[PDB]
This record gives sequence, structure tokens and C-alpha cells, in this order.
Amino acid sequence: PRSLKKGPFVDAHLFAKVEAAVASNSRKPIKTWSRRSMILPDFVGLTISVHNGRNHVPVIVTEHMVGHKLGEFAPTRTYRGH
Amino acid sequence: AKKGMINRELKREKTVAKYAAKRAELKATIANVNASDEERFEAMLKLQALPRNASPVRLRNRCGLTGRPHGYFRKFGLSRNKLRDTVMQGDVPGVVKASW
Amino acid sequence: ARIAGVNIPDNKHAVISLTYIFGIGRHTAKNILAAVGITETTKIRELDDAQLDAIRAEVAKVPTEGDLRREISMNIKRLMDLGCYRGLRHRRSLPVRGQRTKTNARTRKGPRKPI
Amino acid sequence: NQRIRIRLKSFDHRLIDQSAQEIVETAKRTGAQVCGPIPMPTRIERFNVLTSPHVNKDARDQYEIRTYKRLIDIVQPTDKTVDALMKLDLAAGVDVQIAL
Amino acid sequence: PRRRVVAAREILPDPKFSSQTIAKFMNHVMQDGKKSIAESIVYGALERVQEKNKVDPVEFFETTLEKVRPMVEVVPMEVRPSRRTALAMRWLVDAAAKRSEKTMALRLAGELLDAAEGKGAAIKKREDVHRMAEAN
Amino acid sequence: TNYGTGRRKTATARVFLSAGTGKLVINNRTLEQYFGRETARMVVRQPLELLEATEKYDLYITVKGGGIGGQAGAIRHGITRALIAADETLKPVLRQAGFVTRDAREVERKKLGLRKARKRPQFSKR
RNA sequence: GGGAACUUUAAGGAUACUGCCAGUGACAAACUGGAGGAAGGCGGGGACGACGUCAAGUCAUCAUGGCCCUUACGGCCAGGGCUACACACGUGCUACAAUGGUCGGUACAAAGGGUUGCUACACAGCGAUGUGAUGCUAAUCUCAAAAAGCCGAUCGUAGUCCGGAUUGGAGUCUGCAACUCGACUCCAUGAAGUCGGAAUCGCUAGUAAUCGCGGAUCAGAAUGCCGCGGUGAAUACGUUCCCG
Repeated sequence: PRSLKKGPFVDAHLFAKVEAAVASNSRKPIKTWSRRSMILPDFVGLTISVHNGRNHVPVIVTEHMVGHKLGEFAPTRTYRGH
Repeated sequence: AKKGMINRELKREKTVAKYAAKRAELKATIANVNASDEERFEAMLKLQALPRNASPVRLRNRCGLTGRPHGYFRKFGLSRNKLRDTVMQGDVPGVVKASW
Repeated sequence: ARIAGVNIPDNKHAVISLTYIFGIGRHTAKNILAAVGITETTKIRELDDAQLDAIRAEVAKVPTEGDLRREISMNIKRLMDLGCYRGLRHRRSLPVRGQRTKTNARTRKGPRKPI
Repeated sequence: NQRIRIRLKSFDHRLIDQSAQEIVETAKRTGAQVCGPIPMPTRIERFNVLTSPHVNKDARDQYEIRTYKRLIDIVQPTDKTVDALMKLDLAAGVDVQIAL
Repeated sequence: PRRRVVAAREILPDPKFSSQTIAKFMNHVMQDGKKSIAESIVYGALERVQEKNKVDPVEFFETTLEKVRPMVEVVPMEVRPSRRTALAMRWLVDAAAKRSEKTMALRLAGELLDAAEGKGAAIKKREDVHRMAEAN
Repeated sequence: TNYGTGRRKTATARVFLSAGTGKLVINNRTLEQYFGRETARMVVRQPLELLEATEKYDLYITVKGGGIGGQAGAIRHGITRALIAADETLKPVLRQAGFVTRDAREVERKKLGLRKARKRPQFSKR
């Protein structure tokens, strides 16, 4: 994991979007390719469409997912069995 | 290698050289202990806001003659094929077949 | 002797016997014994009832068997419900920490299943 | 209390020996005392180069390159000593470092 | 080989008893180059047999080795002198491995005493080879 | 008084022989203090024991390189050479014992394509 | 202080030639034994691979005849994949323990790397590491602790004080960024595994076996590869059959 002395990593373009939405109260999803951004407490209550390689999967941020990377909720491989 | 890949490598070296000084300055400001926490946070933000190609970790050593990205041998600056050719021709000073 | 609802061996050294409890390892056994002032080489059967009571009082500070097993169960269940990548791996009973699955996943996958 | 320290580095021990002999002879001729030459341990670098262009891992050439070092000490240097040493020619393939 | 005859590799006598027999026994006992451990194992047995019953350590070992020595191969053939000792040492090592005691040295000494008195998996195996020899 | 140099497996021993009661020092240490295993101690004492002069001489020995066995062999070789220097008439006996020969055996280099000097990777024709 | 003896460092030389003796061979080439010598008959190891064979391998190192695309089969970018997983095979590492595990004390190497680097020492932390600071462009300072070994104690044959997979919870470092998909540290957990069928592989001596150390690639990322030393065996009667 990222060192604690550096703090959590969030992309600036995504952070500005969530900050604008929270300053306002827009409910439309925020579309992003930033799978590597960490979910912050401010993220709670928002819908983020995370790119998974080919599509944008919507994720509704609940309190329990604070501290996860955004990409953990958008799987990138397809598998159903053999 | 392809001309596009060689030109990509050249452009990356150019960007690293262009942004070398400011990156070092921001890293020093981050490492500063006498600096304010807000100052170090702003330095980190600017470092993350720098262009990606400014980072030296994205450079890949390529053969100075052909551009091959495997088997580089930092000391000679040539990949293994051209190194073998040049050594066996005798244009590399001091290098001889090794036996012991 | 019965400690934390477990019958730990009587003929072994205390530092080894105390690791028979779930949630206690060698380091934790050393820490427990050092804080009640019992040498590590004393066997459990050579212990006074007050010494065993002190050991029980010390063990109560560490989550040991039922609380620990329930805590691990809730931790796994939370991921499985949340549906994150680790939860999906837990559902499929596949390696969770990035190991290869093309070969050598037998600990998580169990014995081989013929086609 | 002036002592001249000369260090010779080369890839060819015959060349380094010739240069050391020349320096010692010149210093002895100029009427100065000389200690050396002292042979320092040699550096050997080895490389394994695949010879086939595509796939033969057991088919490689093993090359080596050696760095030879010699040390020369001049004590009680006469006036003509320094001028003679500076007038001495620099042979290609031998690096000469002088310390006072 | 095929065309050559390889000269036998002469091993030095042990530095304590100057006995090539004990040195060869140590070589048979030793595993993956750990000579000192095998030395301890063999010397412990040699000292312990002396305490248990007073004989010369070399002489007692030689007598027991002669007792365990076979004389027939397998089509019958007699064993050459070298293979007699070579096969007795292996049998005495293998059989002494399986008796239960605290140290390997004590097991080795115990079966040395046992084979001196005619009981041991070694001389059962010797009599089994004798049976198979009588078979043909 | 007399000097000898012994070599065995990258181990070199300098031996200084004199006339004395039997004192023996290796690297400012006693023989028992320096060598842990009995056979190393016995190999060092082999030449003087053979000559029956264990109490006739005093030894000052230093040694560097190699391991315990190599150092013991080097010390024995150096003692033999020092005895040869002290008296040339002792050479036939020591050569008969075999102490004069320098053991030239050395570690063989690893070779390209092999796991070791001789060991080869496992082969599968199937 | 001092010395130039010894070890070593590394350039140049000497020595080994069946040279001497004995026996055989055919009265030849050769062959067996002995002395001296550090070494004796090719002392050990490396490099060096004839004429040719397999339309063997490589148009993806590179070069090149011919064919094909040209708002695309060219070029730029972000995210994903090369890391998937009912399965089968090859090459390895670690084990199944007492010739061992753990704890305490105490010895002995070689080779190689270091200025965008290696770091003495002190402080903080259980630790990975962090901060301050010092020497080094290196036979000068450093990586660095060799490990197996020896001495003492304990474990007493148990799936164990063996084994260390997997999973839960905390961290560190590199990096713009460790979700997919890094390495390492601490606590907890403690899987299979009781020496492995038919069959099959390596090795003739400082070899096999076993123990540790270094490097190339490289920001980070070796159980692979290329090297280094430590301890140090067993067996070769012979060519009847297996293969070439």
C-alpha cells in the first residue's frame, strides 16, 4: 500500500469533479478512467462510472468502500466457466 | 525497431531533460522538514501535475544502432547482436574472448 | 489445564502449550508469560492455581477463539457482500493475493477435478 | 616534502608497462629518486552474449575486459623533473593521472 | 571402463586410530560432506563399546566386521575381498539406522554389540544371502 | 629460526620453527582454541609426531584464506617445509609419509550450459 | 617510529624432455614398474568445432529480391490485456525431520559491485526502514553478517517446538501511479506432505552431494541465468546383452 506519510492518492481531474458536485448537488454520474484513484469520504453518495477497459461501469459509493481503489469495483476480465 | 518507437524514445528523453530541474526542486521541497506541511502538500500536488513523460522511469534503454529493447549492456550502449558483431570485428577496445 | 475453553497440554513447556490456543502464537505466549513472571521452561502441570488464574487474566486481553473466528468470518463476509475484486475471489474460491491460476492453485482449489 | 604520485590506467598491460618504464627512466635520468612501479590488482569484467539471433540459450560468447593499474612515486623531485614529465608524450590507450 | 583399468582410490587412515577400516566406516556413514558429524557418530560408538565391555576398540570392530562379512555373490560367484567389507558396512549402517535410541552413535554401538553376539538385521540379511546361495 | 610456507585450497600458512619446549601458537591462539574438530588438530601435529620431536621445537604459525581443512593442510605443509629447511636429511622420511607434495586439487569452474562443473540439467527424450 | 624479510599484488622467466634405471615389445612404434622432483608419461580446466547433413531456426536485431496497405495494415493518446483457469505436460525451488528444529556463545573464504552510488557511527522503531552524520572516483572507505562448522541447553518420534502453503489485520520503500498486477516487515492462521507405481535423469575426484556469497538486466521487481569459494564421498569385476 501507499506510504502513510504521503497521504492517499487521488487524480486532480477526478477530485475537482467530485468537489464541484459536492459543492453543488448534481446527481449525474461522473465519468472517469481513473481506476487508480482512492475513494475518499467525500466520495460517499456519488455515482462514478469507472472505465474497465471497454465500458464504463457505474458504482454508487457507500460508506463501506472508503479506502478502496476505484478499480476494485470494475472487474476487467470476463469469465463464466469452461 | 520502428521509426515511430525510436522517435517516441527521443521525445521522452527530450521531455525528461526539459523538466529535470523543476522535478528535483519539487522533490527537495517535499523532503524539506523545515518547510510547512501546506508547502510540502503543494509541492506533491505540482509533482503529480507534471507531465508523465517527465518521469525517468518511462525511459527504456535501446540499442544505439538498431533500437532493440532487449539485451542492452549499459557499458557498451549496444544490444547483443551489434555488440557481438563489433567485438568480433575488433572495433571495441580491450574486449577479447574470455577463457579461464 | 483448561484455559480459554481449551485443554492445553500438561507435559509441555508453558511457552509451547499456550500456542495450542487459537489466536496465540509463540510471540504472544512469550509476551503473556513475561507479564506474569513465569519462566518459559516451566511445564503447565507444575503451575499453581493462582498462576493459572493470572495466565487466564492475561489471555482475556487477546481475542482468542470464538471472537477471533467470528471476526475473520465477518471480514470475509463483508468483502463477499461488497462484491469488490477480493470478494469475488472469495466467492470463486480462487487465490486472493494475485497468484497465478493457470497452474499451482491447489490450496484454494482443492484436489483436482477431472474434465 | 614534495612527492609526485602518478597513476596509470589502461586496457593493455604491455602498453601500461611500456609507459611506466618510460616514466621511470625519465625520472631516473633527471636525477630524482623513484619508487615503483607498483602493480595494483586488475579489474576483470565478464559478459555473456547470445550468438544466435533467435533461440539458443546455450550458444553464447563469453567476453572479458581488463583494467590494469600502475602506481609510480617520485620523491626528492629535481627542478627539471616536472618539466620533463610534462614534456613526455601521451600515448593513446593509457590514462595518466598526476597528483602533487 | 572399457579399455582401461582404474587404479583403486586409496583413502588416508583416520587421524586418531590410524585405521583405514574405521576411516571407510566413517565414509559410509557420512552424508553430504559432513565429515565431522560422522566422526562424532563413529567415535561415540567406539568409546561407548569400550565402557560397556572392555576390548580394544579396533579389534572389537574388526571381529564383528569379519562376522558380518559374506562370501558369496547372488549363477553363483564368490565375492572378491573388497566387496565383502563394502557390503558388510552398508548392512551395518542400514540396519543400525532403524533401531530406536536418542543418538545415531548410540544406535550404532548398540547394534555393534548385538552383531557381536549374533543378533542383528545385518546377520539376518547375511543368512538370507546364504539361503539364496543354497537355492542355486 | 627456520621458515616454511604451506599452501592448500587457497589457504596459505607461514610457519616459523625454532628450538623450544613445545609451544605452539596459531594466529595468537592455542591449537585447541583455533581448531574445533579433532582431525584438524591431529593433521597439524602429524609431522612432529612422525619425527618424534613434538617437544623439541617451538612453532609460530599464521594462516590466511580457505577453510578449516585447507588451513590445517597448509599448516602441515609449512611445518614440513620448515623441517626440511632445518635439516635436509629428514626429507626422505617426510616424502615417504607424503607431506612434501603440494596438493594441487582446486575447485573447478562452473561451465556454460551446466548447473555446476559437471552436473547437467535433467533431460527428457519423451 | 620503523623494516623489505614473509604473505600478497603482477609483469617477465625457469622447469617435464620417457630425462635416468629395470623389464618387455619385434631385434620398431609402443607398453609396465622404480628413483629424484611441487608435479611423470595427456598433471587439471577453458577457448578452438574438418568435408558435409537436416528447403533445421531466424524477413520480430539488422540488411535485402519480390508481393501487399496509403484519411490506413501508417502515426498520437487514455484505460485494459500479455498475470485469465474444469484441465495436461516440461524445467525448477521447498519439504516430509533427531546425521534434525529452536535458543545462547564462538571460528574460518573466494570472487564481484559502488559518485543519479555504497555507506562507518549515533538516535528512533519489534521490524521492513527513517533522520542526522562520516569516508570513499576505492589493495585506502563500503556492500559485509559468510553459511554449513565447534561448545552448551532443550525438544523425545508426535503431523510434533517438523513443514511453511493459504487467508485475516496492520505497515515500509521504489515510483506521476502498486485495484487488475510489485518487493519486503510485524501479529494472527498453520494446508498438502510419513520419502513417492510403471518408467526415467545426472555424475568417475576436489567430481557427486550439501552450504553460503556476487553480478548482468534493472526506479522497484529471481526459486532463472552467468560466476565464486567452504565441507567433502561411494563404486568401476568386466563388455554377455540396452543404446549410439
